[PDB]
Amino acid sequence: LSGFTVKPVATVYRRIPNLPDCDIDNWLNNVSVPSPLNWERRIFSNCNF
Amino acid sequence: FYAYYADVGMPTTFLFSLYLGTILSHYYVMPLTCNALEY
Ligand SMILES: *[C@@H]1O[C@H](CO)[C@@H](O[C@@H]2O[C@H](CO)[C@@H](O)[C@H](O)[C@H]2NC(C)=O)[C@H](O)[C@H]1NC(C)=O
Repeated sequence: LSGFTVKPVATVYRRIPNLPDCDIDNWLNNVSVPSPLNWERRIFSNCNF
Repeated sequence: FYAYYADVGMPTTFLFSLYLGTILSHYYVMPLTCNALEY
């Protein structure tokens, strides 16, 4: 007959607590608007969003 | 711009990264003035 798999009985979830936010909304909503000729790049890492 | 480094041993390890948005063209090793070296 066909096969079978052992059904899980729990769930493991691990994350890094007390981590600051990425505050991406403040970067997009800025008064200084760039130009397509001199566009910049900002890297978001080690934060929550 | 990626850059690896090693202090002990031949294999290297990641050190840092940097974004510039431009293409690097040339490089040069300046001489050392001393009285008392290979690269
Ligand atoms: C909008 O962009 C400007 C850049 O033009 C940001 O101003 C910089 O703010 C940081 C602090 O977060 C300073 O270290 C820089 O010196 C500032 N650059 C300047 C004054 O040219 C600004 O923070 C951004 N956000 C807002 C809400 O204006």
